[PDB]
Amino acid sequence: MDIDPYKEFGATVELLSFLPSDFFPSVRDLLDTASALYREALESPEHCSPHHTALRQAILCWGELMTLATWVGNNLDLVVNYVNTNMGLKIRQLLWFHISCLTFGRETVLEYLVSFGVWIRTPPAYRPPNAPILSTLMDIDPYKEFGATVELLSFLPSDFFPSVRDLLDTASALYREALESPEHCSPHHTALRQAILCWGELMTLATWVGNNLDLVVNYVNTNMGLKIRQLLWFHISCLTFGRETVLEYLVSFGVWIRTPPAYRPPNAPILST
Amino acid sequence: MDIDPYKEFGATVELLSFLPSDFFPSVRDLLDTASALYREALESPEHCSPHHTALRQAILCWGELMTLATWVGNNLDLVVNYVNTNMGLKIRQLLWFHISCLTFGRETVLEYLVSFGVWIRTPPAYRPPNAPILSTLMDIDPYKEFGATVELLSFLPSDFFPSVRDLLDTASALYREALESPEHCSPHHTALRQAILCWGELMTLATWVGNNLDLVVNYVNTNMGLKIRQLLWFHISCLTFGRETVLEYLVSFGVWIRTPPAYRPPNAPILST
Amino acid sequence: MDIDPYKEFGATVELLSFLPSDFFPSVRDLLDTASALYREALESPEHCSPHHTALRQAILCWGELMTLATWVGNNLDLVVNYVNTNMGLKIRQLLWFHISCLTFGRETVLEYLVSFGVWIRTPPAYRPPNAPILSTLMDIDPYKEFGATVELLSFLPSDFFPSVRDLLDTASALYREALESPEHCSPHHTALRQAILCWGELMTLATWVGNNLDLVVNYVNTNMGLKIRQLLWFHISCLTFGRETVLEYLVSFGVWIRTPPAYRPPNAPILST
Amino acid sequence: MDIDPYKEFGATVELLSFLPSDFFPSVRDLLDTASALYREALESPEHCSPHHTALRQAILCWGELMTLATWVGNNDLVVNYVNTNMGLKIRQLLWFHISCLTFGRETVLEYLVSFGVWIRTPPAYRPPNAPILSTLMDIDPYKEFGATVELLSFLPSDFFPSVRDLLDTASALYREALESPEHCSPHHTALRQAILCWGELMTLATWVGNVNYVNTNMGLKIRQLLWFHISCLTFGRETVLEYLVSFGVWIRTPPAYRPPNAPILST
Repeated sequence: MDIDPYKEFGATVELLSFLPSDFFPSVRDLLDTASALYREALESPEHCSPHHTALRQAILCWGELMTLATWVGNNLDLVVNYVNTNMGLKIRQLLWFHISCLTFGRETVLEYLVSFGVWIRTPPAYRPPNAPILSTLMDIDPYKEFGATVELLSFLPSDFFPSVRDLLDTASALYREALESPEHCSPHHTALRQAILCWGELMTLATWVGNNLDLVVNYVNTNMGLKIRQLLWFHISCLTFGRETVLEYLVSFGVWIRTPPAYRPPNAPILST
Repeated sequence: MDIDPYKEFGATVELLSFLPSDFFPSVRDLLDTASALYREALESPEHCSPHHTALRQAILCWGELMTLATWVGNNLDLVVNYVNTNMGLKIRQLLWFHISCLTFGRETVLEYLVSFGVWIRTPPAYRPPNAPILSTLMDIDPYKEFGATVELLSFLPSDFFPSVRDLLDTASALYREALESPEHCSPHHTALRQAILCWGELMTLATWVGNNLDLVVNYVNTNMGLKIRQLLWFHISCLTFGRETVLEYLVSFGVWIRTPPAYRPPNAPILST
Repeated sequence: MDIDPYKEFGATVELLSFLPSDFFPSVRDLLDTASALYREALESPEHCSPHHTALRQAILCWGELMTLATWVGNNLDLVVNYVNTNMGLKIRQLLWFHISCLTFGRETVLEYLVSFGVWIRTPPAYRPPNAPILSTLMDIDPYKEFGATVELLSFLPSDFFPSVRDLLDTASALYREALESPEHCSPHHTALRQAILCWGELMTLATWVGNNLDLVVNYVNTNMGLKIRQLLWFHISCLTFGRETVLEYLVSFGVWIRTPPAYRPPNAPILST
Repeated sequence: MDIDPYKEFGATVELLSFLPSDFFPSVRDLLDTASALYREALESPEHCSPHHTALRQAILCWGELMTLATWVGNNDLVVNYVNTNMGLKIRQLLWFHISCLTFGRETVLEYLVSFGVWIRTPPAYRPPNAPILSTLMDIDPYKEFGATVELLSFLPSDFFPSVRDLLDTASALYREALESPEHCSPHHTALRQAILCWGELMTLATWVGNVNYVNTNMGLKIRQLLWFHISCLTFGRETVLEYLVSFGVWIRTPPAYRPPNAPILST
């Protein structure tokens, strides 16, 4: 799947390439800006916007990118300036786009990307002195806006969830025409596009540790692979079975696992359509 | 042309990849099932369904794949277990899909491919014991449903028909947006998609004989190439000129060939738009 | 951008590949035909047709292809028979398509390309003697139909205009879905599709001089690169800012350049959205 | 930008090439005819005609040519060059506008055709009387437009762009009407004459260079004329006239009693 993170919001990757690489603030400057203004809505049990759904996933994706980044530094700073060049640059553009579309409006940021493009394409002998400005003058749960918890997702066994290869094959076989659509179509589609993109960022970083500096691939499939297996399984199943069905299946299969085998139905529950 | 055999029926190739490779019955088990239930409608002079059109072509494609398979065995069983691995697997999925969509309904088989996908993605420690089942509890003429015969197509000379390169170039230049469409659009489009796919299966098999074991390419252009040249010419011309025009052109050019040259119009008939 | 020159007119490149390479007349025979019939409308200050817009650009593109062709012959006839084989063949098909669609109607030329395809696919033993015929029995300004001149575009400094890389990046980031559309959508889109295609023809020819016979790339960025930078800048800006705004900006920035710095506003004018 | 001095008046250069070069009266004879008949109108604050406007710039252009010619004779070989090249084109322009003021414009255009028939006739059949036209001074260049020389005298010499930069602004904005066969304004008529007056001034200066003090005496006067008519076409006449008032208050104010930025002409 070639999924654009900006396509459902009316932008593309090449449209945000109009701003230079050093236009964007640091991740600390942007994560402080989100918590200064949207910390009560980014931790709300509501969707509230597609921009809030896409911002919650990018905040959790950077934490998993930085969990792997410090772990390689303990178990081999050459790893961390590669993250700031490749993965952290994509995080900074994605954080900047959603924070400023919340602050200023999505049409305003799309008008501004065009206006800054005309300004930066001007040669410096004819460029105006003032650039265009956009001025109008935190622990997140990935499942909370969908009615679940990390506690309810871990209520099921660790080895219950299918492989990350089988889930990306399922999303490609069933939702490739909608995950690559320029529409939102659901909050499940928004949270699933970011999960597919974030797994590509970690799989880019994990093979870079493997080629340059192979114990890291076992670690990412234990901690970050299990978290992406539950995240892919949750949103795929809520698309094909419904969100209320998957929430009741989590407490049906969970109590069935806890029940002694002599006093439960003999076969495991399953979701079927 | 990248044509999917399942795209007009609401499926794809990656959706039928949910079932494993050894899920599908043998070709003998599936050809007996079609003759046990649909032998009077697969030999009817009617379309009756897009599933019947697509099933008639797959039955004739397997006969031409097995005509070439035994001929290489006489004129070099290493050839026949390559057919069972590559071409015969694609035949078994295609026979299974149309026979079961006729038997059970097309929406039922599409629901079943999803339900079997959830079951096979489950790890075996948590998988239910009973898999999903789909249970609800022969000489074909390729031209007969279109009003022609093999006898009427051979009424024209052998070297009249254009090359297979020129006909695939014509279908690409004129019908690529409709042959790759997810619609049916005609019974001519259904029978033409299978002919383009079947020529790719024979051209895959014929170069495999050429690389591994070059007399085979002369044989496929004599017997199977002439049959695919008339099949491509018939459906392309019926799309651009109309089916009733091509049926009258076959008896106009055919009798003109038989007539002595002193008593016919001096130039050959042609189809023009 | 993969732009087809014929896609907005209902044809494609593979549809005009039905005619052989030596079907098309020479460029002298086609440029004389355009001046014999359409010289007063190809020099008019009007659009008059999408066929007239596309024909004006192809005439100017051949002049810039032949300006570079004779300049290499003075500053290294092996260069000029490469132009007649590769770039001049594309010019001859493009000149033939628009001149005959003006003369005979666009639906007539599209019917004729199919009818000639049936005739040329026929083997010569069965081919009729008479082929299908299409018979019904000059200095251009690129900006004149848009309200500007070459004199008004050179009223701005030479180094004002952005690089040809930045302008093709801007058209890709903002108009790729419409420049590759099968619609016309504007006379600005028609004149911009031909400019992107013509720069590819000159960049193909300029590296062929560089590989086979590197002073030529400096020459094309002085004469032909400056002309394509103003042409790309004009049509991109008229799409995002409006045509009347860019025409007033050309006389605002032009007089501001001429004004002494003590008696003008201190910063250069800019276009902003 | 090639401007025909007679295209807005119904003639061409090729139509006035029917008359020979020695047909035309001397500049002194033509300026006396203008002074005796048209002086209260050629020194009037009115336009009164497009012929009066074109005649005012032609009298003022000959004075700048004679000021340039009498200087380079002090620093008579050049006066035989002025009378052969620049004095001849002034004499055609002075004759044409005096005669279209005296006899009317359609009489002079008809007289040009009739003199061509006479001059093309072989001399055995050409009548002895040539056809003749019988049946009927300190000028300010800005006075007909509401301005004066004194009103524009406050703008410093570095206010104005180059003559090249002013001829490009005229060609990039107004070439379609400066080469038109219409009048379109009195600002277009005066602009046509000033571009041709600079062309006569420049060919004299490049000839005597085979010296460019003309860029502080005559090029400065051309630059204000080129600026005033371009600006009055761009911004309007009343916008330029009230800008010249407000710029003069600013430039008469000493430093430390004025804002450090001059007024800008726009909007």
